[PDB]
Amino acid sequence: TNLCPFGEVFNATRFASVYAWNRKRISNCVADYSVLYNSASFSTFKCYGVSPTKLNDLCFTNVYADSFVIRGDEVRQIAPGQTGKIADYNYKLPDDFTGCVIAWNSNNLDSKVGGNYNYLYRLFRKSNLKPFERDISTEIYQAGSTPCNGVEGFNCYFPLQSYGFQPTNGVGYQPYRVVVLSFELLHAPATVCGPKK
Amino acid sequence: DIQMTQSPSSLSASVGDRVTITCRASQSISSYLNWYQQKPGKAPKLLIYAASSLQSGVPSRFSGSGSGTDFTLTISSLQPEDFATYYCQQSYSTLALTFGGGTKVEIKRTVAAPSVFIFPPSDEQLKSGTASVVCLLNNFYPREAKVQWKVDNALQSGNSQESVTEQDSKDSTYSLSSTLTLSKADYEKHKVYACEVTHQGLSSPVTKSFNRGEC
Amino acid sequence: EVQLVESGGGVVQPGRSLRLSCAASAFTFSSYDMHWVRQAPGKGLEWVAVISYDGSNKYYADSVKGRFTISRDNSKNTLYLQMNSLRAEDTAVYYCAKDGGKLWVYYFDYWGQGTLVTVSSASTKGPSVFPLAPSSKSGTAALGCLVKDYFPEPVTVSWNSGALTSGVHTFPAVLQSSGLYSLSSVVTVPSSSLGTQTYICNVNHKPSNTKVDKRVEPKSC
Ligand SMILES: *[C@@H]1O[C@H](CO)[C@@H](O)[C@H](O)[C@H]1NC(C)=O
Repeated sequence: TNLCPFGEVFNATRFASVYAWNRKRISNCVADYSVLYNSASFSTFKCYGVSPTKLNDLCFTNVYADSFVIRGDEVRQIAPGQTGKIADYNYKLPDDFTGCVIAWNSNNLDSKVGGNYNYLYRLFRKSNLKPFERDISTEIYQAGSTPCNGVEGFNCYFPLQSYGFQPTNGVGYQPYRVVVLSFELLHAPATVCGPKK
Repeated sequence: DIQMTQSPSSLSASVGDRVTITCRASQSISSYLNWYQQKPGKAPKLLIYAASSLQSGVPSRFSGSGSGTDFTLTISSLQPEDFATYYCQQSYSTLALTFGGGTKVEIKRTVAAPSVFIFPPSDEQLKSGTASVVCLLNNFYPREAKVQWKVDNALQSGNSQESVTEQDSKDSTYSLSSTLTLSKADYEKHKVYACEVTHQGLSSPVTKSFNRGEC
Repeated sequence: EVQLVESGGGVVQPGRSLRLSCAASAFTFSSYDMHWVRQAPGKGLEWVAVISYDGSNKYYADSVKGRFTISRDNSKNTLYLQMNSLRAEDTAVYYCAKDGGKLWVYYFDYWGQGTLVTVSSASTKGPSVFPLAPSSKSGTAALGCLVKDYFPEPVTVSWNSGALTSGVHTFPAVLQSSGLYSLSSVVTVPSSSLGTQTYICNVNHKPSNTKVDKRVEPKSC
């Protein structure tokens, strides 16, 4: 009776930054994947560990819809085994990831004439993120021998940095909105099923 | 993107030998690797799917193995109808399927010394405008054989292009023709035309040459 | 017993369009995901596209996305591949393939024999056959014919109207930079029988309707 809330995940009025990527938990609903099928507006769309065609007829225990915003050059980092600022310090996928990744150009939405600086990433971190880790700590990154007593300055840098999203940026630096649909099947009842009941 | 390194690039093995081919992935694939056969000219054919599951109708001598990145195909006892190029194919990245480089299995046999002949451009070709110096490596084994053009003791590269037959049905030997293409004006500007050949069955590099317009 | 029959391949200029069609038989076609896979001349295999069993889903490789189009008609049991804006990289033999579906992921169960698709901006040209004359070696000698500058494939080559069979090697052609092809064909003979036995190669290019017989005799000086 109840469809899975895939609309409020994509057609949401506004997404979050990459370091605070926002997670929606999908359980107890019939999964209508056709919103992926008909919508050809998708620039990037790749599924790992599972086929998209053989998906609408397979029951899973839980689905996890992560959503955030990055730039074009960084989109290829949203995948297992990848490295980079986004993959290492913002959003890391496990090597045995089984799901799909979707991304589309949102330059019309997430760009202001003066540069929309609301979206952020983490530029520094003492170690790489574990898979599906969401670090949002604003601890001053220590870069030098002198310890940082919560103060900025010489080798004391603020860990977060802002994107410079302008309408006139090249397609490489334009804002893309990204959604990662991860899937989990455990020794437990499958609450999410395609139309094949 | 995911690339697939298959090694060795080419191997030599006789009938009955335990053949093994390695396929390595740029990053982890759980077990979604596939092994395909392809005779020269014929279409490919499924042998193994998902690491080590034998396809229906495939001989039991074939068998896969491995998990993670380093996978292995194994023929317990090689058979004559199995000499063909074998590909490996990852599937984990579903919407970006990529294959391996391949491993041709050539029939192992005794080393054969090539017969290296050189052919100057015919007078009929010279009046047209172009000029093609042909160098023939005939009946040799294995595939690996270096062909090096020299023009007035000057090493040439990029002027020519080779062509190799499949392992011959009669004696299991290969053959090669380098076609050194160049214009008329570039032909009379030089005198010596040589074809240096290096091969495993040669105790020393063999050179066959000729001077322009002397016979 | 599973059969797939490709068709529609042929020579085509850049930027043009071409329609490929795979005819399936001896399985439930409308219940298996279908695959197109190409292989450039001499290069390795390359996955092209996928369509679902119902035809609702359509997926493409990054090299052909937004430029090819996969489709299927389940009543006719056929798989279509429309190729718009063909480039030189598309020159390859294309295969249709059944998924098998025994996994959550795509694999290739059965392969069709494929159809050739050549993209080239050159008109059909008659071959130019040239002799390859020997001399005094000192062993045995050899001689051949150079089938240079022609298009498209193939050209059939024989020696003494088919009488000369053993010791012959006709090599695969090579697409030289002019867009035309070059081919070498040779035969080895004992050094003695060069004056008595006459040698003539027979070249036939059906796409251009050009039959040529070329005498081959040793260099004189
Ligand atoms: C989201 O919006 C698009 C049009 O912008 C619409 O086609 C789609 O159906 C919407 N999502 C859902 C789940 O209906």
